[PDB]
Amino acid sequence: RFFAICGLQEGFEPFAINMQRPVTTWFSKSLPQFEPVPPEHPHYEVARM
Amino acid sequence: HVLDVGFLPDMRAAASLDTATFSTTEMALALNRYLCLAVLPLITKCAPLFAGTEHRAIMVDSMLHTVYRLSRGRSLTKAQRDVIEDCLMALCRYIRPSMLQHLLRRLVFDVPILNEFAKMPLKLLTNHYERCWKYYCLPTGWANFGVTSEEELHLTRKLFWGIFDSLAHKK
Amino acid sequence: PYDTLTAKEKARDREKAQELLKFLQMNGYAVTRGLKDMELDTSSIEKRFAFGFLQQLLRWMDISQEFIAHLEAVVSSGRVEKSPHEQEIKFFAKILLPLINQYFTNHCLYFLSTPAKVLGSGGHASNKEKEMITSLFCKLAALVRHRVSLFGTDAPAVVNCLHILARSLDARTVMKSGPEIVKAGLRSFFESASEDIEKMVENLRLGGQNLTYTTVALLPVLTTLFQHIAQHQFGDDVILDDVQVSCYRTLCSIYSLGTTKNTYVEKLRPALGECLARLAAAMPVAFLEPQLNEYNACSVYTTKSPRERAILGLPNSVEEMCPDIPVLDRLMADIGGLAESGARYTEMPHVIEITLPMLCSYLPRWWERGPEAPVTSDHLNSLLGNILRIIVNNLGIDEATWMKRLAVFAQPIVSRARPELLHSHFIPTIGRLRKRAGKVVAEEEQLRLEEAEEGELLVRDEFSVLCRDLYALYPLLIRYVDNNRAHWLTEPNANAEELFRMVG
Repeated sequence: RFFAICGLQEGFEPFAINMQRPVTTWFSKSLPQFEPVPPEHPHYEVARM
Repeated sequence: HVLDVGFLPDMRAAASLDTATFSTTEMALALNRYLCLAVLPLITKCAPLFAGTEHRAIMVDSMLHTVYRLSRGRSLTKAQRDVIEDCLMALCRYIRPSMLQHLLRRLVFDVPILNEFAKMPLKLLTNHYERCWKYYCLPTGWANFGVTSEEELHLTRKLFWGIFDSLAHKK
Repeated sequence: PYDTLTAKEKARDREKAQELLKFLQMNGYAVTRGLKDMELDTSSIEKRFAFGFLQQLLRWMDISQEFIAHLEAVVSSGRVEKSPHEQEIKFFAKILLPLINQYFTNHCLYFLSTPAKVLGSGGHASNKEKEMITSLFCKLAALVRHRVSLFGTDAPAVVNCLHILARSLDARTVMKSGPEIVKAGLRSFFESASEDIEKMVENLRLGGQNLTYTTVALLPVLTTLFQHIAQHQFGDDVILDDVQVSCYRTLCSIYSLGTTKNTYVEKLRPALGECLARLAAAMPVAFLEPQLNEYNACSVYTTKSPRERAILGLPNSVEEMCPDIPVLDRLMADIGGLAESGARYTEMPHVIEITLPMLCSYLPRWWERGPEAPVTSDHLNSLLGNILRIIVNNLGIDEATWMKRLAVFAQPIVSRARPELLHSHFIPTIGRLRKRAGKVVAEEEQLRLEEAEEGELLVRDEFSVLCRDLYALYPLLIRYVDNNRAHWLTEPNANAEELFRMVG
């Protein structure tokens, strides 16, 4: 609906101008999963003894 | 270091006219107090030394022992450089130095009080600051200040020009 | 202090109170002291950080205005020795005039905001505060009067106060109930001001210096009062209070000022024109369209009753009350004839500084807000072409310095599509401007490379004229080229290309 009123007059290009395959996206899922504790975490320090 | 020097002045170096013999601490004030003015490290948190701050404030307002304007000139600038650095950390430690200013609105020694009570709100404007009962008693301090400045021996154009309080942060 | 004690002391007091409360449960131990009502005194309505001080300062000038009355007699014929009895309030007024300046310069948002629509962080003001603000405006009328040199050289300071005070009004809730007479009192002060200017033109016709108060105190503050009521788009309470009859009297008198011509009225016209533009948008009655008065629903005739209009001394022909205010169609033909003739600067005509700024701020208030809108949209585009025609017609004047005022006034007029306007006015004038620009630089470029000091100062004056013209035409089009840039890019236009080359 645009890139004619603005955009192309300046030096710019569409994000996926040359892409035969449509861009696949990654989103945030609200499923609570189990993942290993990250090192240097601000809290919850774990030390193996 | 500041914790140790905090108790060095014992009640404004005992400002009451008791001895007046060893005033060398006032002479040494030009070297120890000047060091604190070169840094502003007490900004973040963990400042339980408000007693030392009150002692420094009362030292400026009480110099009966070997009074000297030139020697005390550093102390006047010492308070100004400290209030502009850190604030909004407490309320009791601020009302007490201003309690004399709130009660005595015509004292000639209130100059170190009125500038600190005005510069600090100017640099804050209640932004990232939480009000308390201290904010409730500030209109009373301004109400008596205006009447005293007008009715009680209307001040000269020089000193009254510095009495131009902000009185901001309405509600 | 009693308000910020330590945690240990507070805990002891709470423990003592709880322990005492347990012991008084038996034998019916209870002490009660106090006599007050919680209906009103319990809430913060007793003192909202300023309530306890408003009448403290309102009565402060009440006695101050009483003392300066003696000072007025002191400066009238002497024999009072300046009355030094109460100079404490005089010195206080000198030190509190900044307080009544910086207070509302940043807290005005709280005053204007209605409780139903919050503007900012805190804007929920009580109705009493809004009513009390009007009293300050009412007290402001007595603050300064025809005697302006009585208090000394504080006039620029005090006039700044009413400027902020006029911008801290409501005019909606205060007119619903309470003492609405104070607002009419301010209008009655304008009626007194209306009598002042009506006397001023009488001195002007005679061809004095006793009425310089109006142009320095009220005229600067009357303008912003009408701008504030127009910026807020409040609408009524300017004619529903039956005070616009004084506004009508000013319109006729100020127009009789325009039809006159003398060297004395030189600096009054730019100030009078600005107020007229402010009053034009403020008036909710079409002063230039008597025919639309049938579907008025807001005119003075249909306020209460035709009898209520004849008691004050005005016939039923309210639309014909103005003696010199023709229908806007005649005015459009009047300016159009002037545009066709191509008149010179303020030498021959004087219409530019009096009345064309008036309907310039009046037409937008009704062209796309009244009938035939979601009255004359085409005439609005026609006026924009006409007003731009009188600027190019005056190119070449060494000293006119009224282009800059005109361009700012016609800023909202540019909101007209008018596709043919680009080829009608903008292109021919910018073409003439380009030729003028090229001629002067050609007179400077080759001449410098062809005594030297004689011609060095010659080009300075010519370039100043071009810059004044350039800064008078560009603001008119800078708000037009971006409006239609989207349309010009989607559909290429040959004429739009020519404008780019001329400006380029």
